[PDB]
Amino acid sequence: NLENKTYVIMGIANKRSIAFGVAKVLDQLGAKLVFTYRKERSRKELEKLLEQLNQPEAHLYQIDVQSDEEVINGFEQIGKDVGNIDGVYHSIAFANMEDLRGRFSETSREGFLLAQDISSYSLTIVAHEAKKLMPEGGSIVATTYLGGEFAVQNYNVMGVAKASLEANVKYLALDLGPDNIRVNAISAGPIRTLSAKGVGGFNTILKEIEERAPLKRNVDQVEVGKTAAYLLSDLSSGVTGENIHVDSGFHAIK
Amino acid sequence: NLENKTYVIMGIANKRSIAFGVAKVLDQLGAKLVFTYRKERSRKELEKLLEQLNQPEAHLYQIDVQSDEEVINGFEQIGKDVGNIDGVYHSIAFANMEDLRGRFSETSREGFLLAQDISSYSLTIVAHEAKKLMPEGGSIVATTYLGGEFAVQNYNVMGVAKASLEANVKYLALDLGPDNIRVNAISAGPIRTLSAKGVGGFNTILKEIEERAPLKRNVDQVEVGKTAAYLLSDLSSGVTGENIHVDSGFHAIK
Amino acid sequence: VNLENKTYVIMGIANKRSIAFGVAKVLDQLGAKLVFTYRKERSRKELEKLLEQLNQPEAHLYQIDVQSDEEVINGFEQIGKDVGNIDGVYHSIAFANMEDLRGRFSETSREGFLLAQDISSYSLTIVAHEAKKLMPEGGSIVATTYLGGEFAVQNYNVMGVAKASLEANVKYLALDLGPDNIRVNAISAGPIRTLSAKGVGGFNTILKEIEERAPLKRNVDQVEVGKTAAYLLSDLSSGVTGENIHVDSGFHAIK
Amino acid sequence: VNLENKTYVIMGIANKRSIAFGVAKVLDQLGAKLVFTYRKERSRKELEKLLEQLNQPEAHLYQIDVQSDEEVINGFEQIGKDVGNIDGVYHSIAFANMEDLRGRFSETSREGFLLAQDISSYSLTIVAHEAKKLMPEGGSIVATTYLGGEFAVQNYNVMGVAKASLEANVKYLALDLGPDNIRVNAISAGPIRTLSAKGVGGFNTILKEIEERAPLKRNVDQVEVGKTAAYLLSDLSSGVTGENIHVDSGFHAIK
Ligand SMILES: NC(=O)c1ccc[n+]([C@@H]2O[C@H](COP(=O)([O-])OP(=O)(O)OC[C@H]3O[C@@H](n4cnc5c(N)ncnc54)[C@H](OP(=O)(O)O)[C@@H]3O)[C@@H](O)[C@H]2O)c1
Ligand SMILES: NC(=O)c1ccc[n+]([C@@H]2O[C@H](COP(=O)([O-])OP(=O)(O)OC[C@H]3O[C@@H](n4cnc5c(N)ncnc54)[C@H](OP(=O)(O)O)[C@@H]3O)[C@@H](O)[C@H]2O)c1
Ligand SMILES: NC(=O)c1ccc[n+]([C@@H]2O[C@H](COP(=O)([O-])OP(=O)(O)OC[C@H]3O[C@@H](n4cnc5c(N)ncnc54)[C@H](OP(=O)(O)O)[C@@H]3O)[C@@H](O)[C@H]2O)c1
Ligand SMILES: NC(=O)c1ccc[n+]([C@@H]2O[C@H](COP(=O)([O-])OP(=O)(O)OC[C@H]3O[C@@H](n4cnc5c(N)ncnc54)[C@H](OP(=O)(O)O)[C@@H]3O)[C@@H](O)[C@H]2O)c1
Ligand SMILES: CCCc1ccc(Oc2ccccc2)c(O)c1
Ligand SMILES: CCCc1ccc(Oc2ccccc2)c(O)c1
Ligand SMILES: CCCc1ccc(Oc2ccccc2)c(O)c1
Ligand SMILES: CCCc1ccc(Oc2ccccc2)c(O)c1
Ligand SMILES: N[C@@H](CCC(=O)O)C(=O)O
Ligand SMILES: N[C@@H](CCC(=O)O)C(=O)O
Ligand SMILES: N[C@@H](CCC(=O)O)C(=O)O
Repeated sequence: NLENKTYVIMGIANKRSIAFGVAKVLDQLGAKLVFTYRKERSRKELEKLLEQLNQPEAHLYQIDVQSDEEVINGFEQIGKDVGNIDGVYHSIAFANMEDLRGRFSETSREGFLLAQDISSYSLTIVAHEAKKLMPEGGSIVATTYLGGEFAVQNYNVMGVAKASLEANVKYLALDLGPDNIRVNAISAGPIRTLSAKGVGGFNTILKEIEERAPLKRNVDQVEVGKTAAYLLSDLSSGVTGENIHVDSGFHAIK
Repeated sequence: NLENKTYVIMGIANKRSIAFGVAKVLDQLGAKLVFTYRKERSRKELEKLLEQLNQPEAHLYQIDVQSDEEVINGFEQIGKDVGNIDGVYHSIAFANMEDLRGRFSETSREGFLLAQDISSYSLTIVAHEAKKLMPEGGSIVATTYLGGEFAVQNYNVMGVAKASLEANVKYLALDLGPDNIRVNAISAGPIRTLSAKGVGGFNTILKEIEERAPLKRNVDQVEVGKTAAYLLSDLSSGVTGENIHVDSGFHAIK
Repeated sequence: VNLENKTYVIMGIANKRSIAFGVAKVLDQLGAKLVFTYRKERSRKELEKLLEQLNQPEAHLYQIDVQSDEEVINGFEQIGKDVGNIDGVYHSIAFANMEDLRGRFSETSREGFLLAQDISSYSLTIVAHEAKKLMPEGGSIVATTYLGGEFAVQNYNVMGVAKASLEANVKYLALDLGPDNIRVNAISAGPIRTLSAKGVGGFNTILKEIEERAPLKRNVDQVEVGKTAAYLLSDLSSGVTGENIHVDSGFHAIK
Repeated sequence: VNLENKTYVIMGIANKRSIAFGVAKVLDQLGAKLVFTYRKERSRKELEKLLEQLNQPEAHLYQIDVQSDEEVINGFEQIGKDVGNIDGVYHSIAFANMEDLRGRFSETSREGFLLAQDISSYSLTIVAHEAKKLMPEGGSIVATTYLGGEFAVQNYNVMGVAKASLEANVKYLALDLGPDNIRVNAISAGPIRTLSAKGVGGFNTILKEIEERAPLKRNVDQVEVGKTAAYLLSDLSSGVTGENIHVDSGFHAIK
């Protein structure tokens, strides 16, 4: 039960967004929710998706995580508007189609560094700024994918960016640990989202989960959200630097 | 919230048992609990310990996991007295005192095989039998330790038994996934229990966690119980074959 | 990599297709003295005939059933008296009943489960205790594992747990024997057509999946395992211990 | 092994203490032709003096700052023009500011963080792409990593996240290049006193912990890394790819 908890959720773009799954779960358990977005188009969808939630107040903030000024000023606004928070759900990644849909060995330097900037660095800076709003401690969760642990066809530059993110989670847990701030990841199975449309062969992946994973079915955004809720609450006290695979057991087999 | 849920908890010996930490957390959450024990002293103990719980009635069953018949018959009786269950928490392990200090290379065939029997195989047989009481699906959770993953000083034969258990967990996940039975492990931090006294240089471990793990403190039984609640509930619906470390982040550092 | 003046004990040759015969060809080709242990008389007979492919000037053959403390204890004792001190051991032994290597892992029997732990993991612990006695200046022990010890692989069932056990055995043996300068390591071989492979349900489609999916897009062979064994048993791998090296065309690295 | 008639590229020798020089001593001792790349004018000076310890009939030296695409592309193209096709590349290159390295990891600047990814990870990707044109019939690429890419190690900070990146880079490069028969691997070295070690806070206390705790109860050296590189770079390790071999006295295996 999360009444009188406030969580910031970053990276809802639409109703299929994994972080909207997180939102519905957290809202149902009584949280106050603050949302951040990048595109105009995404603020519009958030305003519409808010009608399905129980939030009596719309707390929306533009934060493009490529800009230090925007993350710093964003979290500062959030602190002035709603006070201290209890956690952040990070659901942000990006890479070019142009590098994604090409050999990994042909990835461009700007492509590679772009994906690292948005998909991994962004957590470090978010954590630094959110830490300011968690003087009593709290919890930070980022969304990763199995392709950060193993080479997966076509995930390419994004696999390297998730490996980097997963380590970022471990170094931040060590660092922020003494401040009672836990940092973890959920390694989500494949889910039809907007971003999923730029992974070559996504449908083939989806079906192979169905055929092969222990549970013989894919997961959805709400199941990510239910585990998010575990990690962001005191239930997962004593759990930090961890990666939870929410993926039908797929990670455990070969 | 676990009202209208029934769980079998194996391996309470005394107030300090990790499984009592589980009992307290589930009991708080409104579950019906069934207990299994090995020796009669754990029974009296247990009868006195359920005075703390809000369990309206004592459901206790002697099961030695070394006996197929005791596992088979015991779960059969559980079904008869209580009907279908929702999950099993496994908190059971044994090695001989001498095999837990000095030199692993000197471990006896009998001691090695004994620790495998009780600490790993017992989970295979329990799963098979408990599955009968879970036609709609359910959740099995076993307790492991970081030594199944890295060679830890002194843990010796138990670390090879844990490594066995952790793969047991993965093979049961794959097998019982199509029946909607999830199987996971909690890798608990060091905790002062009755079995913990059998381990050479326990105290030193305890202190090194406080010094070196991200949270700079030890975990307790209730922290394991809280994550047990997650694994045993629908909150963890898409998670199977997983191992969650409830250990202050210690697994994540070196 | 020259191993003249070196002596190795190779445990678990049953025929020409055995992984250990790959090792033997490689170590022999490199000048090592080789000493062979076997279980069934038929394996010995197969050793006697396969030795005439090697440039070993004599046959050192010892019957060791790793289920028996006496036979391991006495076989190594005897090996030491015949050839002297050794440089290392290559362990290539495992066993499970067929009745437990298909269908449902949740149906494994206790005796089937403990049998596979005994032969396939414990044997390494007692072999290393006895072999230490012949390596007063240090040495190298290498065991043979498979991916299925790390991940649940269809049909490998009771063996995957035995291998998970083995891989942890290697780690604990590494820790405990390091101060004595004995390295302990594991080679994780990809699927190879052997006599024990015949017991693993689905083996053909596992061979074929490696071919289609593994980075090198081909299967590996016993000599490849041998070349990595040569590295692991020799001073080329000083500093390396408690390690698991995958000789599997890269399959472990992909999902 | 034996590496006569083979040609390797070694990137990242600054002085006699560099890991890459250990690699070079071993490969040179084994008969390989060696070609050397460097960034600072000082590193070329050191290389010219270190070449005297080696049996290289010719100095083949090339300035390549891996921050510049044109330098990597041009350098490797000149290498192909001077020495022909090559058999592999040893990559021993990393960098992070002291200023990000010695603050809380959560205080890492964006600039610092991306610099470290560029130099320490991305560089492998473009090296491999350029190196591949000189490997029409296959070859081997080895990069250098540290346990701190697998676990959070105190003070290693921004370099751990860049090693985690480098290690994924290896697997992805492994899968992509497998079918060209180029293998890609990492050596996870234990702590060795070198010029770069001086930027990692707490370094001596880390050395000491290895001594007191690593199974072999001792630290390793540059030459041990190079013996494992010779293995990875030779046909000894055919079948082996996307692998991370720890040359660290067994410390990765313990808690
Ligand atoms: N779908 C899957 O199968 C899968 C599996 C495992 C992990 N994940 C991870 O889950 C997370 C969420 O992705 P998703 O699948 O839910 O796709 P999504 O709905 O497309 O969400 C991705 C989000 O990233 C935000 N974003 C990208 N660049 C940003 C920037 N520079 N500044 C601020 N926000 C930025 C986008 O915002 P704008 O649209 O406003 O630009 C968008 O809301 C990602 O980290 C993804 O890698 C996805
Ligand atoms: N304490 C820790 O730091 C720690 C950390 C990580 C993991 N663990 C794991 O947590 C689990 C519980 O141990 P604990 O620390 O809570 O100590 P504990 O209270 O002493 O519990 C061990 C339990 O195992 C039971 N048991 C042993 N052999 C049995 C058999 N043949 N049949 C039925 N039950 C048997 C014992 O029952 P009887 O006394 O009735 O024989 C006892 O109740 C174990 O699996 C252990 O490996 C402990
Ligand atoms: N082929 C593969 O794809 C594969 C892959 C990875 C790992 N491995 C591993 O490689 C090793 C060798 O197996 P393999 O594939 O080479 O097939 P193999 O030729 O059948 O070798 C198996 C050996 O184990 C021996 N053995 C069984 N129980 C024994 C006992 N109690 N005492 C002494 N020896 C015993 C057998 O001896 P007897 O015939 O005399 O009984 C036989 O020589 C095993 O550890 C296996 O698990 C195999
Ligand atoms: N020493 C250890 O304890 C340790 C442990 C594990 C892994 N490693 C790794 O081993 C590798 C070698 O480092 P080391 O310890 O040998 O220290 P080192 O002697 O200082 O070597 C580092 C090398 O990196 C090169 N380099 C840095 N930036 C470059 C760039 N932008 N373009 C081209 N070259 C560049 C340096 O060249 P210039 O001097 O010309 O600038 C130098 O030759 C690194 O990848 C390091 O992460 C070291
Ligand atoms: C099979 C891939 C599963 C997956 C789907 C969508 C994912 O989201 C992305 C992908 C690329 C760029 C930005 C976000 C993802 O990370 C992982
Ligand atoms: C320091 C090891 C932490 C730990 C404490 C108690 C543990 O429980 C045991 C130990 C030995 C035999 C049977 C059960 C354990 O597995 C692990
Ligand atoms: C795909 C399976 C690869 C493999 C083949 C043979 C193997 O050897 C066995 C198998 C079962 C029992 C005893 C020894 C193996 O371990 C692994
Ligand atoms: C304990 C640290 C071991 C180690 C020492 C030196 C290392 O090389 C570096 C470190 C930081 C920046 C640039 C190169 C290293 O990667 C790892
Ligand atoms: N392959 C993608 C879409 C088209 C493509 O890139 O091949 C998919 O099926 O998900
Ligand atoms: N094709 C496999 C599956 C049959 C089985 O073993 O049950 C085999 O013949 O080994
Ligand atoms: N002691 C450090 C330098 C100073 C620090 O620890 O911050 C070293 O070994 O490089």
